[PDB]
Amino acid sequence: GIDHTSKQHKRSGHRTAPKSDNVYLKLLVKLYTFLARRTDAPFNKVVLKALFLSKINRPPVSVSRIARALKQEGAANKTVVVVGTVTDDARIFEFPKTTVAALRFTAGARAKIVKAGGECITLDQLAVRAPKGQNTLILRGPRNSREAVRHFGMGPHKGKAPRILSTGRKFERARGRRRSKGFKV
Amino acid sequence: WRKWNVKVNHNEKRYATASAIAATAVASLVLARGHRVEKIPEIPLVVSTDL
Amino acid sequence: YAEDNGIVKALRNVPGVETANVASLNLLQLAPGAHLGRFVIWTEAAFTKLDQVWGSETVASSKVGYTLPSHIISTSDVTRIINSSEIQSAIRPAGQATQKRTH
Amino acid sequence: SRPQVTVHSLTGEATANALPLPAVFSAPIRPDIVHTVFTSVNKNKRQAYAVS
Amino acid sequence: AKQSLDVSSDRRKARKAYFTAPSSQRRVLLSAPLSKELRAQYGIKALPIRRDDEVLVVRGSKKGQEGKISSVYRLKFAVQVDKVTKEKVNGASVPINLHPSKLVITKLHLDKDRKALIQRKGGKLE
Amino acid sequence: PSRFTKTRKHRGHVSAGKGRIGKHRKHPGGRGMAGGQHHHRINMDKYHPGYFGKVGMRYFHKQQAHFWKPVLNLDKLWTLIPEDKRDQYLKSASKETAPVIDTLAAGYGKILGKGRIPNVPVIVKARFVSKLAEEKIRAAGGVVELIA
RNA sequence: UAUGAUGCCCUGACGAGUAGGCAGGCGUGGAGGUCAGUGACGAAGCCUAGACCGUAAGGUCGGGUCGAACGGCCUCUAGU
RNA sequence: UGGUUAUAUGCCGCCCGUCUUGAAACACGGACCAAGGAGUCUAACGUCUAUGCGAGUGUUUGGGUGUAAAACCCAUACGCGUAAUGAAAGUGAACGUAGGUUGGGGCCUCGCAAGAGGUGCACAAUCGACCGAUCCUGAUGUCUUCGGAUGGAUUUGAGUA
RNA sequence: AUUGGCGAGAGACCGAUAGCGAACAAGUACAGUGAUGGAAAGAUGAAAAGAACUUUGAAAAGAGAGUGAAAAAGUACGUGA
Repeated sequence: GIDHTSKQHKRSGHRTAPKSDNVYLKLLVKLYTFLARRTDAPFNKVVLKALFLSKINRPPVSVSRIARALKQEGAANKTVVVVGTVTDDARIFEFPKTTVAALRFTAGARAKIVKAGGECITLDQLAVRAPKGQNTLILRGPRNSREAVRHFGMGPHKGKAPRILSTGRKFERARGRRRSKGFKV
Repeated sequence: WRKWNVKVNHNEKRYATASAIAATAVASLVLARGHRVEKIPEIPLVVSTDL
Repeated sequence: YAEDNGIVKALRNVPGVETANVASLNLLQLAPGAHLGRFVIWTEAAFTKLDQVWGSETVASSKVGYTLPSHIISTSDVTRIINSSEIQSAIRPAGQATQKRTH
Repeated sequence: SRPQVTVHSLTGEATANALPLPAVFSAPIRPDIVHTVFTSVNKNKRQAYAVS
Repeated sequence: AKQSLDVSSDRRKARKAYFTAPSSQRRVLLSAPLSKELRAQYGIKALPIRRDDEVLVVRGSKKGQEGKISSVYRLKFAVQVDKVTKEKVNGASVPINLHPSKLVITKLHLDKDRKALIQRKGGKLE
Repeated sequence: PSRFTKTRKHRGHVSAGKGRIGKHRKHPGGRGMAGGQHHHRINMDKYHPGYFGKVGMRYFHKQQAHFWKPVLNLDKLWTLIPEDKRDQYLKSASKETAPVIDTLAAGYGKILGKGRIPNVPVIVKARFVSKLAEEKIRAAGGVVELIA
């Protein structure tokens, strides 16, 4: 008859295994569980968390943000790591030489990075080249700039894009949106 | 008007045909689906063109 | 086969055997019941034409806008990557497999 | 360095002619994608059934 | 495998075309094979049955009894050989129905249409 | 599908997921959008601000062909050049070999400026530009030609 | 080498519950693969204060009746 | 010995289902048995997952083909997306290593370690900058009423960054 | 374009309280002045070989005998809850 201070049998809320049945991703998880358990360095327990993450929480990371992180001072020799895809960006033209490691590289990013003299690295080869993650970075793409995240928190006076199908005039710009028609907001 | 037929993305259909062709390589998978090929020559088995 | 010259009529009566062009390669014939693996008896012309059809780094595509899928991992063996040279230098020394019961 | 599969003649008798693997066999073997695509591709032959 | 779009592998259609075939095709469904002696004699595997052939049984509880047909009984898909009988307990004799695909023909009954029928199918007759 | 559905897990329970007290019934709040200015006003105010009332000038017989105007930032503007020619054109940035870009045949009705094209002078052919756009193209050295 | 790493093992805390939510499994009719599965030297079904397994849905067997088809597993599906 | 089952004895145990604050009810259904028998399918969508590509994406309206109602391939357009804002005419996103500061995973350097310092993605807060609208300012020139440069404002958008 | 007519081909359809109201002499039998309403009802056995004959009884049937692999298959017929 124990007094309950907190909730009983509460799942921790994180993931301990990816829900995906990609067998090769189960091999990368099976590698980084070993490396997280035994190398006891911080860089390894972060990539293990990142392989657990879903599709939404793995946003694609453009090659231009890689160019920013390399223009960032001191990182000009590091090997940038992106768990998740790395997509092309035509807006940069100059691009440095250093090495990028990721899960998936879109064909534009492969041609671009190999074109500048870099190297696309699947994460097992980085585990070979860096067990403790020597001299590395991690980038993360923008999570809450989705389409859907524009719509959360919708209420009065909060300004978060009401859920609507067809826009323009005549579709929710009447009473409730302007001062002249009844009230505003 | 039940949804009888089902679309697949074309590239994912191509992905599955590529993976299946890659699966008719090394004969662990081949012996995993019946296929009494316990004594065959080296796999994949390529007969000459006269057939 | 690659180039049909009466082969399909030859094998279409003997039961269980299904023929295919390299241009077709149906998924329903290559993984029945969604189980990978078939006993595929290629022919030589079909093998070189397979090289033409599905592309590589050498020839380009033969399907408009296509290249092969890519690996997210270089080597399908894991323990070879675990053991080989570099990782065991960074690994702390192991424990027992199953722990001693204390108390 | 492809594994060089030897062409075989019709009476056994492995001909010494060797041919490279065409790198379609180095494609990733994903059993789950083959599974899901087999489900949705195997559905595409159904005739409709209905009560009056 | 079925190649034409004219004939149906539907099971209901086959049994419906069988059990309700009219008698004119029931002369064709009741074909019977020939003996080895006759296909060395005439050079043909099977013919439709007729009431005066001399025939021999190759399957069943009458295996080995030979005889002449009395009558072909096309309602019951049957053929009543005269020698094959089953006596009833009140002393009578009742002909046992046989199916003519299980028989073997020994001696035919050629008139014209059996003659021309053999001529149409590769005859070499005597 | 239906082997995975939750009524297949709800067999045996009397209310089948719908409670005993407020029974699952036909349409307890009316059909459809009914009552938006009434008992559902608290759903039309918040999550739908603006649904009731007229606003604009009515526009009889609109055609979207009169409004076909797909924009294009200055910062794409090189996908319109073929990529194998692109390195030829970025190298040796000079006049008399300035590239010609037709925005129209690519389907771009108006150029908009967004920022920092490279410094290669490029002839750009378009229907409409903005004030910041032609100034950046002119600062790069190339010119703009209005076509129709 | 010789077996499952969605395993094996150690430690601790805790375990009522209608409406309701979620997860893990059992069962039914049909589809693909598979066990070169069972089967008229007797399938399936039916009866059985006979026996074994699982916490339970359920499974398995022995006996009697019976007379033709049917089951396990990886998957699909619903008029379950 | 043990299991099952019937009977015996001690103690306990009111008919289930349902509305209901409350049922064993003098509340309602139920004599019994078998078989049937109730949150499905679709159009359009929200959140979250899984997959493929990814500044793109969607072969399947249609054509080529065929071991032919499957499979395989494909040119066009077209849908959504990459650009917002206004009633509309229209206009339309880098002052500045696409900014400042604070807090930030990780990385690097020193340190035996503890800690010190640099760098700081995602994300939060906040100050600014840019785009559209509105209210103003309104110059060089002017088809002499046009044109709007510049600079602002407790304004404003479902924006850029 | 086509749930009608004719002639075809097929199904991850239903399997006889389902599928059309109708797998059978089904718009049938029957009800109703009438317009109209509108059922139920499949399977002995491979083959009727569907029980010669004896005996009790007024007879139906019984009990033997017999058929048939089997009448715990006898037309009140597959199994039979």
